[PDB]
Amino acid sequence: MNNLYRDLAPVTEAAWAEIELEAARTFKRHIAGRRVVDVSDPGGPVTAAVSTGRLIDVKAPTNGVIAHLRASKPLVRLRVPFTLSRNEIDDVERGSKDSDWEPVKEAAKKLAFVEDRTIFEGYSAASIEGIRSASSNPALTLPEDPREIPDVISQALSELRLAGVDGPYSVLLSADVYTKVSETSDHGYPIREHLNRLVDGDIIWAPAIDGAFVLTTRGGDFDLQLGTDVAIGYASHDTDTVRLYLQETLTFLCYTAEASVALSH
Amino acid sequence: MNNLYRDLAPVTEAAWAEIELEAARTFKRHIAGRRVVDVSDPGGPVTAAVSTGRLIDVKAPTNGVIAHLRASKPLVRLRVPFTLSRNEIDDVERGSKDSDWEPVKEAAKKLAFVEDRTIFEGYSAASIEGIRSASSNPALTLPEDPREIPDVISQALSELRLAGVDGPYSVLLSADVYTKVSETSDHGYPIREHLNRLVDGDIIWAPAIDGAFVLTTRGGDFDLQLGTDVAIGYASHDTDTVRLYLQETLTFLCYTAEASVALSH
Amino acid sequence: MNNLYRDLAPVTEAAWAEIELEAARTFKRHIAGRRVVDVSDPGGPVTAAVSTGRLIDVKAPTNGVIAHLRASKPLVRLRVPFTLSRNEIDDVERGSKDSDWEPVKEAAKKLAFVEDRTIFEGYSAASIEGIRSASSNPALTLPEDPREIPDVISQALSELRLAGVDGPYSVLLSADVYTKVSETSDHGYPIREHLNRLVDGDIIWAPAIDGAFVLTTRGGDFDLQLGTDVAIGYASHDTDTVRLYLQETLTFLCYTAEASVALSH
Repeated sequence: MNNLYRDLAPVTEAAWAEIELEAARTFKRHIAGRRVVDVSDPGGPVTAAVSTGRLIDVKAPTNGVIAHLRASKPLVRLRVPFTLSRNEIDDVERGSKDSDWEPVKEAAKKLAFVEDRTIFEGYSAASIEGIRSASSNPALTLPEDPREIPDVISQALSELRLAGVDGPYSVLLSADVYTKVSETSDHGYPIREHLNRLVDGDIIWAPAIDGAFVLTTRGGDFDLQLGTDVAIGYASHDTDTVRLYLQETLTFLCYTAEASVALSH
Repeated sequence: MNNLYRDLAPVTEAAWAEIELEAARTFKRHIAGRRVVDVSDPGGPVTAAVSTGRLIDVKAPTNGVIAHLRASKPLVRLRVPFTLSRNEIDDVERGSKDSDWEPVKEAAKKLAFVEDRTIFEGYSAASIEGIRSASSNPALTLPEDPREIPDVISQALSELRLAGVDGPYSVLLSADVYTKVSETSDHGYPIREHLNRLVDGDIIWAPAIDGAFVLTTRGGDFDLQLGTDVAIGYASHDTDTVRLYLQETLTFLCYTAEASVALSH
Repeated sequence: MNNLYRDLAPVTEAAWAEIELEAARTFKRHIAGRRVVDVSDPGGPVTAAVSTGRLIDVKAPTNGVIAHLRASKPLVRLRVPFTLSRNEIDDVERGSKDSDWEPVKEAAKKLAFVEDRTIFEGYSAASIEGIRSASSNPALTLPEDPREIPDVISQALSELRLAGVDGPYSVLLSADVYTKVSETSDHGYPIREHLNRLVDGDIIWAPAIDGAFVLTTRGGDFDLQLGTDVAIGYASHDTDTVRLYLQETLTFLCYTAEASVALSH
């Protein structure tokens, strides 16, 4: 067995298939970051750091010796525990199709939110700079009126053009901004369609982020490094409940500072 | 023979084909519910209940014995009798093509209305909770002005987005609401087209329901269980008329409470 | 895995084989009901109810609609927990052949007693009518003197003959009555042999029932429906003991009211 200790969990095979399906579905729906960044293959469990290729000056060991430390970025392992009713698990073999997988959905939504907020806003404790912090283009303010959203977005499209950047540009919106441009309409279309006319990429719902992000998806600018992708593991169990977790280990690198514009309220 | 006792009816083969065609056509046109919910294969005549996979605590038979009743949902058999003129039946072999099949059409419309109102509004006596009652998302009020319909509908699309739900969303409208958004026009399109721009699913005419319903059609959320699909059976006959019926047996299950928004006036 | 969670139990393979053998043996010995009634194949875990094929009038949904609920019988799941010493379990791999399986035997005897008392005396909370309650033939009183038992039994054989019933008749006795007709002797035979001469079926020891039952085993009159047969499942464990359970889910149907005579003291 492995670190998931999956065979020790009192979960049947059919219940496991339903839990895997629910977690994978809810996660994909709430991920916006993997649609725009380069996603590496999983390095594996032993992978601990990503080389940046830079060098750090250290106090010379002896006379005439020049020493340099190799710089690297550590992976962070992110774990979201959740708790399942054993009655709901037992219902699945009897043929129930409405078993309560709400904790699985909440854990997948929380893991997806962490991953997206780590990619776009950073996680300083894990030495990850967000796309918002690593952007060299000027930051823009989103207006109160949703009918004035496409104007400011177009100004962001000016900045990537002034930065000398090609590629399909894509706009990612926070859930508040996505709702505002979805529910306001002008001439038989919502403002989301007006945003769709400005770019050759995609208007992407990004419920974890704040503000908005416009960026190129030409490739090679944004890199998500995975040691291991999302997995479900077993912690402990009692007569009534099974404690499990969702787990993934990653770091994020931004190679190109001028490939994005961040917007705030 | 079977319970339809079809060979006992004084109905010719050509008349039977015309009656089957008329009933099937009028039924499909008036069904909205089967277009959005999962529809099972017919279980058969012996099928009486659907297992939910839950357990009900009962008074212990003896000391040290723990007993539980299996929970289930009963099927309901729905029968709509109708009456045909025997002269109209006899006209069909002579080559008439305008035989009065209005009672067949009224029976098919009434059966379709019952089935749709059972799926969406429930039938408490049959222990069926409607989609409106089983929805956990907040209920919305439809405005008087049809030009303000797409706004509220978009708010419903916000709620499924706040519920963490994917899939093609579909909007079902009552006949009053469908007529209101069909006959009012803005900038060369009716408001029904404005509703069509908001979703990747379908604006569906639902003449049996009240208000409106917005919901996902990703699958696995709404389940209609059929023991036997719609069939035409023979009751009795006299010199002038044949009494027949339309009959179907079903139950409805909603597994996912947050997959729908109900709207009312 | 399944709902038994059998691989989570700290029970070795040899100990499992001994426990299965002990439980199966003690159960068969104490079952009288399955020898006389029709026993269905196991429906499976999803099976929750048995259709009776009857209809229940419900308040009409709308005008001109006739509604009927399908009638059914719910299954009941019967669970008997028991507790095993872990030292006795560990003794089995070392080659012990006298490991204390008394709790397994007591659980199997209690499960068998419940099943037989449910078949013959009913379980009202599970909507099961016993054979004694569902019998339309008159009830008889068993005499105090065991030498007068065969007389009354013969009167019961008159009643099934007056009911117009064929087939091998079988007599089931309570443990008190079986002991009384076993230990009293007349002319070199116990009274049990005198009972054996009256029928072409079998004198059956039935320690769970009260009184006596005479009935035909021609088939199709008494039906035991099993969702799942007897299984051993794992609940929880500590350093000293393993808590397990015996479990079976069933209902009982009597189709033929005149196929039996019940006797009481």
